[PDB]
Amino acid sequence: GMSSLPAVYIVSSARTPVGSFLGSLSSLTAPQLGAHAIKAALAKVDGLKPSDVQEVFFGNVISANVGQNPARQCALGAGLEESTICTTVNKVCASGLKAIILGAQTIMTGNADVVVAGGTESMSNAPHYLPNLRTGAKYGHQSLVDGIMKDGLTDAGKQELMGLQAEECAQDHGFSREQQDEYAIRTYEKAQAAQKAGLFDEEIAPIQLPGFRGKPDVTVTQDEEPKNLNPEKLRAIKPAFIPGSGTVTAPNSSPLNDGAAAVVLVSEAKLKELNLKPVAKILGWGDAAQQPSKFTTAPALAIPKALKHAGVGQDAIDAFEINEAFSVVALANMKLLGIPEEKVNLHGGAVAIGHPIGASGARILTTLLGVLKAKKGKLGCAGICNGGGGASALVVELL
Amino acid sequence: GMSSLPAVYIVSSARTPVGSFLGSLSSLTAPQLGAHAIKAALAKVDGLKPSDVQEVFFGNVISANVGQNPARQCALGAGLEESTICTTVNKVCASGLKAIILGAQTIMTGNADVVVAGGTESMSNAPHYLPNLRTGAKYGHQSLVDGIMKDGLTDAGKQELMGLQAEECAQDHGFSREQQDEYAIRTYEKAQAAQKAGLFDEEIAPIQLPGGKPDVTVTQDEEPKNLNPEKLRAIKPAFIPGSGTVTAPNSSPLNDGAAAVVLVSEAKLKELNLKPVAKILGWGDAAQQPSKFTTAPALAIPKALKHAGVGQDAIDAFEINEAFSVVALANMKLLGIPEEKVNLHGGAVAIGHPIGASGARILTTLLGVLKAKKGKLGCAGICNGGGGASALVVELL
Amino acid sequence: GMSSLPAVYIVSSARTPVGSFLGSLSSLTAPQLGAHAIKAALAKVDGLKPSDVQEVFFGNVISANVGQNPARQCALGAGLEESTICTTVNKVCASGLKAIILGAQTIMTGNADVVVAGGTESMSNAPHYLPNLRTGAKYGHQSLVDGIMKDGLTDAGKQELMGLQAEECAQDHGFSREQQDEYAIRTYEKAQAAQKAGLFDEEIAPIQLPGKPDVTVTQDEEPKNLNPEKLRAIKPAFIPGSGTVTAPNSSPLNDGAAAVVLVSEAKLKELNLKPVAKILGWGDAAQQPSKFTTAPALAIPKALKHAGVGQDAIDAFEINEAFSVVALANMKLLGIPEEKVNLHGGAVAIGHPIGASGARILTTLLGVLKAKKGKLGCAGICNGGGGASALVVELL
Amino acid sequence: GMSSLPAVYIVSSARTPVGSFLGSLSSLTAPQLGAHAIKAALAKVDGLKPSDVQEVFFGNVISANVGQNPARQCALGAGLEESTICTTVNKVCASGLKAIILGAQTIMTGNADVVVAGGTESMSNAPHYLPNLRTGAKYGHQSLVDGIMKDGLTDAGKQELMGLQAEECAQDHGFSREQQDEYAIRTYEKAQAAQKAGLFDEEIAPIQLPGGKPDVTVTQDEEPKNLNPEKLRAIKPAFIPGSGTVTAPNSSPLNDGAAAVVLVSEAKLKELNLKPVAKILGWGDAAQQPSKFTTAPALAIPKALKHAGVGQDAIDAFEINEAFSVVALANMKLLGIPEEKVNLHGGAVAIGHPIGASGARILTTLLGVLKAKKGKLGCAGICNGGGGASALVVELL
Ligand SMILES: CC(=O)SCCNC(=O)CCNC(=O)[C@H](O)C(C)(C)COP(=O)(O)OP(=O)(O)OC[C@H]1O[C@@H](n2cnc3c(N)ncnc32)[C@H](O)[C@@H]1OP(=O)(O)O
Ligand SMILES: CC(C)(COP(=O)(O)OP(=O)(O)OC[C@H]1O[C@@H](n2cnc3c(N)ncnc32)[C@H](O)[C@@H]1OP(=O)(O)O)[C@@H](O)C(=O)NCCC(=O)NCCS
Ligand SMILES: CC(C)(COP(=O)(O)OP(=O)(O)OC[C@H]1O[C@@H](n2cnc3c(N)ncnc32)[C@H](O)[C@@H]1OP(=O)(O)O)[C@@H](O)C(=O)NCCC(=O)NCCS
Ligand SMILES: CC(C)(COP(=O)(O)OP(=O)(O)OC[C@H]1O[C@@H](n2cnc3c(N)ncnc32)[C@H](O)[C@@H]1OP(=O)(O)O)[C@@H](O)C(=O)NCCC(=O)NCCS
Ligand SMILES: [Cl-]
Ligand SMILES: [Cl-]
Ligand SMILES: [Cl-]
Ligand SMILES: [Cl-]
Ligand SMILES: [K+]
Ligand SMILES: [K+]
Ligand SMILES: [K+]
Ligand SMILES: [K+]
Ligand SMILES: [K+]
Ligand SMILES: [K+]
Ligand SMILES: [K+]
Ligand SMILES: [K+]
Ligand SMILES: [K+]
Ligand SMILES: [K+]
Ligand SMILES: [K+]
Ligand SMILES: [K+]
Repeated sequence: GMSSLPAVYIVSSARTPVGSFLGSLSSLTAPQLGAHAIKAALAKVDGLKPSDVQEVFFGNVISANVGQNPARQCALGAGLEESTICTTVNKVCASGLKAIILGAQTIMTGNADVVVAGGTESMSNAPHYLPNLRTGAKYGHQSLVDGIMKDGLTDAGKQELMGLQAEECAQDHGFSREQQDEYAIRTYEKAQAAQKAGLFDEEIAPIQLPGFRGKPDVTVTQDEEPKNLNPEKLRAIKPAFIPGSGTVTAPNSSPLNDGAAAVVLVSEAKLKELNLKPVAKILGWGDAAQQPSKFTTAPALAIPKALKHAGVGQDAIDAFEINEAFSVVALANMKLLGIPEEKVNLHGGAVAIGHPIGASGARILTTLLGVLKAKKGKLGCAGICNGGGGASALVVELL
Repeated sequence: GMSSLPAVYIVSSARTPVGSFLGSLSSLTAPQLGAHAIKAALAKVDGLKPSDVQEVFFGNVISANVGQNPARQCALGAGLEESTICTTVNKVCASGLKAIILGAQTIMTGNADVVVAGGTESMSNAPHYLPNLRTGAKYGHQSLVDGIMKDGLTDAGKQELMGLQAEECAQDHGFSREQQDEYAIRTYEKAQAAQKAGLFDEEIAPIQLPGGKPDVTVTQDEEPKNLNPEKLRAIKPAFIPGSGTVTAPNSSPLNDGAAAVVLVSEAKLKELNLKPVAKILGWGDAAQQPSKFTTAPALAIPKALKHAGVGQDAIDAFEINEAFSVVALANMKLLGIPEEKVNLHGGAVAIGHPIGASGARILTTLLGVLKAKKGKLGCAGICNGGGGASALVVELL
Repeated sequence: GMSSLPAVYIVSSARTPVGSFLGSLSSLTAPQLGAHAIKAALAKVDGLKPSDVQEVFFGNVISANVGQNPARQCALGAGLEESTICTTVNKVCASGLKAIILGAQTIMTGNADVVVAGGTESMSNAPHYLPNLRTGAKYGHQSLVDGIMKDGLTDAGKQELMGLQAEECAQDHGFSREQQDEYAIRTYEKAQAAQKAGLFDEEIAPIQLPGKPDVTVTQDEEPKNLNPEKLRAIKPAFIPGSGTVTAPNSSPLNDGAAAVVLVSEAKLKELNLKPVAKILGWGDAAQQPSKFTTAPALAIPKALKHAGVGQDAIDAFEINEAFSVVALANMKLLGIPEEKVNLHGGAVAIGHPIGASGARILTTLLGVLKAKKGKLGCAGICNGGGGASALVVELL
Repeated sequence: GMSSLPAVYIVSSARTPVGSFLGSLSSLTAPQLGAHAIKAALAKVDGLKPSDVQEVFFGNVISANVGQNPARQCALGAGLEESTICTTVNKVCASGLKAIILGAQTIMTGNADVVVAGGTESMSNAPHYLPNLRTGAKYGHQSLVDGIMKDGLTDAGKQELMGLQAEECAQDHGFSREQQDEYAIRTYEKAQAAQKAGLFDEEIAPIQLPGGKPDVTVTQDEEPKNLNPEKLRAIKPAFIPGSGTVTAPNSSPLNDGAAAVVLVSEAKLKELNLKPVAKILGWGDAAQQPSKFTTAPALAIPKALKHAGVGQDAIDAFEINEAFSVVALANMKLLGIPEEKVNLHGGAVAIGHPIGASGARILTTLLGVLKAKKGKLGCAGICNGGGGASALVVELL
């Protein structure tokens, strides 16, 4: 259903390394990470200046203490002009991909010719909340609310952590502790393999952290999590969400993480005016939702909807990015859609790379473009579930 | 601009009363206020069921402790289906209007036929933050950050409150304390006049609060009755001691509230034979230096008029959001818009400013002004911290 | 065995009004209340200058955010000389009486001739704690600890509120909810009758809160709250459904301070002071922590034996009412008839500023002795953790 | 003097290692440290059982979050009977010594024959405070108060940290940065020499910390090893930038630790045929202007000596607590006490200053100094914030 509308081209993309929780990038705020990703993306487009960017959509979930309009801070921090229109987007884990859809639509309705879209998250710098200080609590202990748990990882209706709802997925779709563990080992191995072959080198923009008080500078170059794989330890670890007989574990779940990613989108007209070389074309997209506790399999709706919107058959896709909120999320959506694992997350997924929730929808699209390049594919599809019951998906053609 | 693209119709709108800070609505969360507006807006459309809504865009600025995806909680709380696509939008004070823009665009690209959009804010329930508990602070007094100040009212680059940058507006454009106060008095008078004549009755959906106390219905905006002109002219300034021109009476307050609009495509309007209230003619976002956000509407409003193919003179009524009295004064001066065409039922200085909601709140009020004043063409413009503004042009049908 | 040691004389006493939680006195800090009672107590001794006070012992339980040495701030706030030796004492609810014992001992060992002792508590201004901020806590909800609950009202071992162990007392010694309610009503009425008769007027030093208009606080805030039928119908407070302990038949949370002025035999003679009373003896005792409620049944006999005074020769007792059941159980255990217990009401009706109550009941006891024309009094007060303190006095 | 009061004997003492701030003992609470010291001190008395202890006085300054009656928790944690009378004492840094004085007095008035006294502090586990949650604060950032700073280290009248009032001491009595620095190096050298010679082995009760982690034993004080004379003389001042003379290396640190003594009457000493370690000869408290607390020992020490019937020249060893290097220098100047008789095994600048315990810690160390150096008469003095000091004189038997 998109072919009757103006075309939207990706002319570049970039991402930070993904840092572990309280880890390599924990000194940087979410706008600093997003600015880094936006600046790096634009630096790759010869013939396009940062001052050409008219509008920004940037995902961010746990915005507490980030300050006014995280997307605007990202844009100005990146060196974009003060004239740039900036909107922050929250569709929990789908934020980064919905931001890109919104950027594409803004080109399609004629209101921009150059848009930067993506997402950022600093889970390390998510604060705690004191909820009752204005009116007071006269007597009794109080709770300091962990903002990650409250605004990122707990389903609002059932007050269940995403991890507990992944257990519901395992039960609904018949995936044992062992199948999830072997999936996680495989995705770590793919991430380590791509890392070692240099296959993330182009998409990653290393971060230089200036030393303080004479201390040496630090360059963060690679994702922090992939090296953590220890197969023997992973198979023996205790469950994370259901004691004893739980199947979901910290090793086979996505971690908490810091990172950002950005894509640069241009209209057909701007591509011709500036004689730009496009990397990919956006073919279509789809959002879908169902029962909140079944958010884990919402991609099974979004992906067919995105393929239909793009006019592409599922069998024509050369590579899928199915975001690994949990290992069981990938396994269940592959099962429901009949997609073989050999076509899914070819450079590993968020279980091994990390899951900065506001950035991951854009992070996986950046990685998808690198997969299509390295594996000489043409058609890709990215899908990512989000807490609350939804998912977003997008189809790209590598040019 | 927009005339080459599919039409988008507003088939209804609704808003909560605007409650004062820690006031009439402080017991309700932002999604409870949002659900209330959404539900009330859909109840007005004869022939459209809540299950027909496909997608929601809802503004919300200070989202700390609201929980996962405020917009999704608004939608589910309103009785929408679990299949509904929900996104929360933050463009600070322009959030509720940008949400409506994104909703219109989603109809225009063919991805939805029925969209609900608007915004909500519970400033009363914004928490305080403890920023460094994960890594620890070994020794020394720490600080608890007020979420309203940090994420709502402080410009990130300068670390200045909006009211301090409103003083910049008064100096840049030469508006005295007296000019700002008399503006504020006039907009309170217009709000009180509209209240007494029942002109907000249609747009407001009253809220029923279960009582240890009797049961309370909140039917009115809480702020308009506070006008005391003698006290207003005598009060000390709020942001610069001694020489300041900006005061709490001539500034917008902190407030709680939500507002929603229902958007449909041309095909859906015809399939269901729905009666549209208005048509969206065009919109425009603009931005400039962050500390000059006060006059970004002087950019966004011409841009939206150009997108709509409408001349500024053909507009029958404007809503220029009153972040501060000086904001309305400065944009009227720069654009050459007479005050006789501006905020005809009062603005946010008198009505309240729940920041994530106000962009949609002013559009709901504009539709009422157009009907009451027998206007056809309306334009709403709202500035936002960080240097931005958003504006929207509508035609009353 | 005090008859062979130096005699200790009470030449005066004074207390603040006792304010309700977050109530009449909640704008004052604990040292501000303490300073008020100290200065007022000294104002009644003609011929004793505040600069004559050599040493201070002052009780205080929830000292968090009060600042360095609450007792020293009380002394300096009251106008005492910077040469004054100042120690803060925490024996939970017994702090104000143990402080008086320690002051009397410092007279007896010859290290001072003029001592001020007593207690203060501002439960209103007790803070909340954030315990793991130094090392940090990486992921998960944390707790803000109510300092009243943590440092004042919870037994350290069993980790249970005092009210829950008051339920133990009701069970162990067999006192129904009805009996506890009937005792609460009797002590409220006595407090109201002493109040209406002006019998608290001399011991209370009214507090002036400057504004816009000034506010004078003259009376205890709690006694008036009595509502017999509402009291008899309220749900329990520590065990839902079957509980016998309620907020109306328990002590409240309160703010207040109290002070007494002690001198030696020699100083009394030197400046020709008129003593109000003489300390005859004291006793501290302790037993099982959850049984703290009947620890005064050990400390009251110990104090009487130390004073060389029989239990039946006592004209009035102050048995502190941590809960109504505490007074009933100690009356039952010691064979004390209620007719000579808390004749102007007790903490259930007057309030329980925990660091001050040990001195508050002694000041009230001295007033009961004058009004009822008695000579011998004994004050006993239990404290969380399992202990109790008691003191025997003779009205001169 | 105390010649007219009954005799009070010390039959044993013991202390924990002194751990650094957030250091080797940071996992232990104040009552766990106190109970450890009490239990070890009683273990040294052959013929006295723990069930024989009748009353405890225990110092503790920053008692926030420690729970009801820290002294009672120390006593029960040590295995004392539930019949033990327990009182917690706060005279700031003098707490541990005022506690011993009160325990002696309770023996002297006949109310006990066996008393345990001392003090404890876990500065590592002092919390932060939220001061106005009960009443609320409607709008604006709030402050968390560090309990160490508020309840341990700030003069209440002037709101000055102790280290700032230490500079006053340096200016009042004319001690330069260099003199304070050379003093600190000397006391670190003395602490290290005592350590290596095992002179602390008797007084210290090592602490066993369980780990599937391997178990760790803390046997030494953590601070003495930190001496770096080069860094010390070049470090920047800690309380007055630029011109200041007081530094972190020449000040006492923040620390954890506890210490205890066991006291008996003459009758109980005879009944049980106990060999006493020492006899308490006298004591004295004194106080002056709060900001001049650094020199309050110069009143308390002569007062204690007069109470004990001992001339100053008769004393074989003094413990003058090193709240700061300048504090020991000033008191040696005022009293004419040569340094050759002061803190012979080092002081709190090198050993640590767990403030609620230091008053008892220096008496434990003093008894070791008297034995090691063939002395008979010793005097400990310790100042406290607020203007006070406490001092006590003992005879080694
Ligand atoms: C909206 C959406 O997208 S839905 C999903 C959104 N995101 C989420 O829900 C986040 C899910 N993940 C989480 O909540 C957190 O990462 C948690 C709770 C699972 C982590 O729990 P933790 O116990 O703190 O994880 P942790 O990193 O400490 O690992 C625990 C153990 O597993 C070990 N381990 C971790 N990863 C591996 C690995 N690949 N291989 C072997 N061992 C591993 C660790 O070494 C550790 O062992 P140890 O502590 O005994 O030394
Ligand atoms: C301005 C602000 C700080 C209010 O501060 P405040 O001191 O708490 O304001 P108050 O409501 O207490 O009003 C103060 C006084 O003015 C009086 N007052 C308020 N409105 C009045 C009116 N219309 N007429 C006469 N008097 C009025 C009040 O009665 C009060 O009197 P008092 O001192 O005797 O109590 C706060 O509302 C604010 O920050 N507004 C800006 C919000 C914002 O920036 N939004 C984003 C914009 S881009
Ligand atoms: C027991 C305790 C938790 C009370 O909690 P609380 O319910 O908040 O106390 P309140 O004053 O609010 O009482 C609540 C109700 O009781 C009523 N009430 C209280 N005292 C009353 C009285 N004398 N007569 C009639 N009604 C009374 C109140 O009117 C109120 O009614 P409401 O439900 O309409 O509000 C608290 O006061 C406490 O812990 N006291 C013990 C203190 C202590 O342990 N000290 C140390 C002992 S060792
Ligand atoms: C003085 C005080 C503020 C310490 O400040 P601090 O800077 O946080 O402590 P530090 O350990 O970091 O010391 C600062 C520097 O001096 C170094 N240092 C400490 N002891 C040293 C020593 N003996 N030799 C050489 N260097 C030393 C430290 O290694 C550190 O060096 P760095 O800058 O390279 O890290 C704190 O300990 C204090 O307030 N003490 C007074 C306690 C008190 O008042 N008690 C009551 C008295 S009445
Ligand atoms: Cl959703
Ligand atoms: Cl902006
Ligand atoms: Cl006890
Ligand atoms: Cl003092
Ligand atoms: K470029
Ligand atoms: K690169
Ligand atoms: K993992
Ligand atoms: K309807
Ligand atoms: K209506
Ligand atoms: K106003
Ligand atoms: K007098
Ligand atoms: K009086
Ligand atoms: K009561
Ligand atoms: K023994
Ligand atoms: K030893
Ligand atoms: K030091």
